[PDB]
Amino acid sequence: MSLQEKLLTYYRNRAAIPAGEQARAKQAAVDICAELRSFLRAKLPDMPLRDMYLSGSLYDDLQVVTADHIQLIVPLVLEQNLWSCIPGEDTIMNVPGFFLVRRENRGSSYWDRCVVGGYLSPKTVADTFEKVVAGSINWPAIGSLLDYVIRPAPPPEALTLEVQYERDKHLFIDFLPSVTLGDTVLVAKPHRLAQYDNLWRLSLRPAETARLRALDQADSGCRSLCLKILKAICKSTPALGHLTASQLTNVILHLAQEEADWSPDMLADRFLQALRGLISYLEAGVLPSALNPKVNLFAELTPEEIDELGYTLYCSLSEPEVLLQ
Ligand SMILES: Nc1ncnc2c1ncn2[C@@H]1O[C@H](COP(=O)(O)OP(=O)(O)O)[C@@H](O)[C@H]1O
Repeated sequence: MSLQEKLLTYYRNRAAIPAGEQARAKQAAVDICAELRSFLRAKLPDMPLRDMYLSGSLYDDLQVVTADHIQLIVPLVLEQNLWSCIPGEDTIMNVPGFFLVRRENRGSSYWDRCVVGGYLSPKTVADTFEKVVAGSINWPAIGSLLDYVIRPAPPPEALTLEVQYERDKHLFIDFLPSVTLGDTVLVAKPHRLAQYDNLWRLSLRPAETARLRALDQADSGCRSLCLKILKAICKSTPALGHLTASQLTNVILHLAQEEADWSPDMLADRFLQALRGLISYLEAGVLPSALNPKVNLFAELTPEEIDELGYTLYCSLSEPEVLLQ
């Protein structure tokens, strides 16, 4: 067996989600999203929100192995002249890709109630919606027309709803509060290290995945397929699960800037280059976002975690087949 064959087999038998399970899980999310729009509009009339919408690999057909999770973005409405955002590189935290949202001027904002010390706290905003999720046990049977049962998730996932749809099938939808100031999009997705957990996170995923799609659509290439394999590999072990979709996506994107030919027969070649690149970034302790180079996507990892990942992947260019096992 060529590495090529083993890669395609692994994708087919391990990475890929059955088209049925995949489409069905997506439709569950779509259905619930539409329901939560109507209901929460009446359940929280005072709260300045845009329409909520779905986001994540399940929505993008980049989810792997099993289809069980998706984000529901909750867009806060902010009066643009009552708030400004401060990029981390200009703060004392000095963390690019993470923002402060500072309260400004006069006026009143509904969201003043989540401001502490003159800043809109992502955690305080998150707590407003932990309340909403916990309150879901008071709601009527939403989606009961399409035989869905919505339940707050088992602790400690205080922002997650559990949706059971027939039968013994569950989809986990977490609320992801978001703010848009000018053209900067931020989400309350805590920095992995707690010190930075009250900084807002710059939303990079939509632009990352759009770039990935556009590149593959231009030439029917295999960038997405190679990515999905990596994502499923990194879901295989505890060690490798410290690697993220975003990190792997940007590994691919960087490699795409160097390699134009992503024909399906080049998959094994690209997979090794991807591993190679991944090892270099880990060696350097730096993986810059392809779309915003100022942002090091490895900056939520401790240097030891980074060294251990490097160790975990040390023999991968010469025993790659081992990752598929
Ligand atoms: N619009 C968005 N902006 C920023 N982050 C997002 C957005 N949608 C989802 N995310 C985040 O991206 C991560 C999931 O990325 P994803 O590609 O779904 O990886 P996986 O398939 O491994 O779950 C989650 O931590 C989630 O909070």
